[PDB]
Amino acid sequence: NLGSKLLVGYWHNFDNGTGIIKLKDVSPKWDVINVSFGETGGDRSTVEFSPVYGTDADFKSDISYLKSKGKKVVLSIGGQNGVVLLPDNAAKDRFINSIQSLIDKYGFDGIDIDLGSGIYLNGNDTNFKNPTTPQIVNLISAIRTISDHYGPDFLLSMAPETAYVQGGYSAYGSIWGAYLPIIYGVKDKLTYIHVQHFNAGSGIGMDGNNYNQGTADYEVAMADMLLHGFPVGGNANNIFPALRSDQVMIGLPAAPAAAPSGGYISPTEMKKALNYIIKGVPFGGKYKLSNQSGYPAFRGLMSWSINWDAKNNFEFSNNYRTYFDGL
Ligand SMILES: CC(=O)N[C@@H]1[C@@H](O)[C@H](O[C@@H]2O[C@H](CO)[C@@H](O[C@@H]3O[C@H](CO)[C@@H](O[C@@H]4O[C@H](CO)[C@@H](O)[C@H](O)[C@H]4NC(C)=O)[C@H](O)[C@H]3NC(C)=O)[C@H](O)[C@H]2NC(C)=O)[C@@H](CO)O[C@H]1O
Repeated sequence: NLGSKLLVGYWHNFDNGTGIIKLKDVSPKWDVINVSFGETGGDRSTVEFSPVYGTDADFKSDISYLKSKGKKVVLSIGGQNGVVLLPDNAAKDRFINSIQSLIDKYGFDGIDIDLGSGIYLNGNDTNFKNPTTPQIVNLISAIRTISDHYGPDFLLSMAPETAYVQGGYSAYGSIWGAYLPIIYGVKDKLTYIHVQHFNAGSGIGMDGNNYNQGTADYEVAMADMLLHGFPVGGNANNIFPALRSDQVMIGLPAAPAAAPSGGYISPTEMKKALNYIIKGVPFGGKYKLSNQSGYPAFRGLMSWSINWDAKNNFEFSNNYRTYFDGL
């Protein structure tokens, strides 16, 4: 079903100046389309979604079309202007029910967790294998419940910011490391994770060195932490285990403007990072990969976004599709 080298692209269910792309006009180079976004109202727990164009039937039909072409269409929950709060079981149930309703209604292939607020590790929540914070416990539970409610081809992805994942190397509390229990809690159902390697400033690798976003070294350092695992919160006895290589992707801006706070990397530089991550071929960078000979099963690239890509001469899709096809 799903290929071993993927391009996952976010699709704007809204017009932010880059315009609307009808689903059938989405470049075939994208293997997975993350429809953005499912959003909540007053109760911050019931997720709603209405297509930006066409009737509900029309939209479902376009999705069915994409699916017939081998593409996956995923519902992304978030993001910048999305918020899900599950303080208790009642909220969790509204969340589960609303999501399942949407999946059925439109025929989504799965869900993408793209929540960048309302997620914190409470005081005393110190063990990523056994979280205690309601938001986190309930999210894990809801995700597992939803996943179990659908067949083997259900797709589960997530796009946390680096502080929530790799940031766990520095601290475990508040937002720092906060997605680690989520990842660990659903690892057996996780298709892949694509951390947002952008609007991130700098990041500390497993070598204790600081790297700047938008550089080949940074891309390798951040991905390697998921490919290899790493000690959490300065505790050598608290190691976050490696994910399967096929569960690891990297999230990138399709264009400089797609990440106004920085993060964009030129395909030329990114290919150096990819060749190092995948084939173990160095490029003279400062960061030394955990595995000398690479992680060939590395899953691919995610991008914000399909709409930005189309506005930027299809630079992202053309460059990386050709790269991965060439493997
Ligand atoms: C806790 C936390 O959120 N961390 C800080 C961020 O808040 C802060 O700014 C936010 O950065 C994130 C990316 O890390 C960003 O969300 C992602 O980035 C793109 C833009 O680069 C977002 O695209 C926007 O989506 C909304 C709809 O949700 C559109 O209305 C808007 O037009 C889009 N903008 C553009 C340029 O296209 C995406 O939502 C999301 N990317 C993905 C893959 O989902 C937030 O937008 C940022 N929020 C703010 C405050 O602007 C970050 C940098 O300041 O620093 C973190 O520490």
